[PDB]
Amino acid sequence: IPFAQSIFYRLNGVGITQQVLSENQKIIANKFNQALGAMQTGFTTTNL
Amino acid sequence: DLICAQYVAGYKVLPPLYDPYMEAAYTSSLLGSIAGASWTAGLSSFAA
Amino acid sequence: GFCGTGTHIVSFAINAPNGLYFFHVGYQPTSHVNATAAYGLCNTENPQKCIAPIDGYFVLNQTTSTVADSDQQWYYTGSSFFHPEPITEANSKYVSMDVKFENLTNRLPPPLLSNST
Amino acid sequence: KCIAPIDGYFVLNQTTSTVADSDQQWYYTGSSFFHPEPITEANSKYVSM
Ligand SMILES: *[C@@H]1O[C@H](CO)[C@@H](O[C@@H]2O[C@H](CO)[C@@H](O)[C@H](O)[C@H]2NC(C)=O)[C@H](O)[C@H]1NC(C)=O
Ligand SMILES: *[C@@H]1O[C@H](CO)[C@@H](O[C@@H]2O[C@H](CO)[C@@H](O)[C@H](O)[C@H]2NC(C)=O)[C@H](O)[C@H]1NC(C)=O
Ligand SMILES: *[C@@H]1O[C@H](CO)[C@@H](O[C@@H]2O[C@H](CO)[C@@H](O)[C@H](O)[C@H]2NC(C)=O)[C@H](O)[C@H]1NC(C)=O
Repeated sequence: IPFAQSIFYRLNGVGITQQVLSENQKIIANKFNQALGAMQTGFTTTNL
Repeated sequence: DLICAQYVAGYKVLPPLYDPYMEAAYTSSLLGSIAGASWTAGLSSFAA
Repeated sequence: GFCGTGTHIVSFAINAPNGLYFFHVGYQPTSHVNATAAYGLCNTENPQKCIAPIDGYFVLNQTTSTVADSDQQWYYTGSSFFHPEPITEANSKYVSMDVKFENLTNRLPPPLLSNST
Repeated sequence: KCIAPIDGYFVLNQTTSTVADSDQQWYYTGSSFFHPEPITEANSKYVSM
């Protein structure tokens, strides 16, 4: 099964129903995308 | 005698990081934790 | 606690000098709502049938301050996002009778109705 | 109404190259050994759409 479809099965497994996941595909994808863009600002001496 | 030997041998016993009032707050929060209901998946709801 | 903090969704691993470096993407809620829940629902017939949720809660759609016991309809919600939806047999088990369960007279879910035509 | 498998898959019994959408019957199989069998309520949940 593709990567995009197996992420939505991991969000359905923690308690988000299929009617929330279908109405908020783009918002969930945007929030996932701007968390991988923030990994490359965590290579500093404050990051333990 | 090994408490008063810090000042004749040349070592020091350092105080702990937290006082006994902080670790009495750690075990009081362990006694009354909510931990939402035990038929649900996830760790993000809190059922009192 | 194992794969980070919160509810674990996914993890990635990259190479680092002398080892591996993990990124644990988890789920973090940023607001909440205080919903009135129930342990379960039962009808008022003999023999009594009773239901319970599956990975979620039986809640009240708290909108106004006038709905009470003749319009107190119960909905189902997932445990990680508040969005009430109708109670069907896709999200409720049958259980043995408890005392903490609500006794319902009208507005029954379809699991609690007379299935015989 | 919608259903989903229980510890297995909803598969097609791939035998010929003529069965398509009027004879595409779906069977159930266990996840560790391929052996198609009919779909009853012993191997399927009801789910939301
Ligand atoms: C639960 O209550 C909410 C209101 O708080 C209902 O949401 C409304 O739905 C109608 C029709 O879809 C919309 O026109 C309104 O704008 C919605 N309200 C808000 C605040 O967004 C919801 O329908 C109720 N749930 C059920 C299952 O009846
Ligand atoms: C629903 O009705 C039943 C009646 O069968 C209630 O069960 C009684 O509960 C009281 C205390 O709440 C006990 O003293 C009785 O012994 C129970 N009766 C039986 C036959 O076990 C139940 O409490 C009601 N639920 C609610 C929420 O009112
Ligand atoms: C799925 O297809 C297979 C054929 O690939 C069917 O197996 C046949 O069953 C009949 C009757 O039991 C036998 O005479 C054949 O020899 C079988 N074929 C083979 C290749 O062994 C099987 O019955 C089908 N499954 C279902 C549920 O209809």
